[PDB]
Amino acid sequence: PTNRYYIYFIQTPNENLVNKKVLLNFDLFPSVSMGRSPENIVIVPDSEVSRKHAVIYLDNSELYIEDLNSTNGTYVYDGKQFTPIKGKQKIEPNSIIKLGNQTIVRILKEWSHPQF
Repeated sequence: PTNRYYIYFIQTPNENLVNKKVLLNFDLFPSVSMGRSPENIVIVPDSEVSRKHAVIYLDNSELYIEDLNSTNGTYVYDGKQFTPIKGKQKIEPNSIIKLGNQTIVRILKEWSHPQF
């Protein structure tokens, strides 16, 4: 209850999704699925994103992303270039992730000022 996590769309083909901040609820969804199928918790309408492309989740209070054998891959930006993620890829807040060829997102973590 102390943070809100988001997927922020830096670039993506759907004009109604680009520049949007989508809230992730890891309390209701232990893992959050991303892909072009509406079966995903976070749909990404992009022909180059696989039907089920990646999943993001919390484990031991840290964020991880995994690629679900996607066609065009999942990448993390290292400050200069994108590189393929590796199996259980730990990511930090503000990490920039490319899904396939045409969608780039930033994973946000924002302190929510809990009152306890």
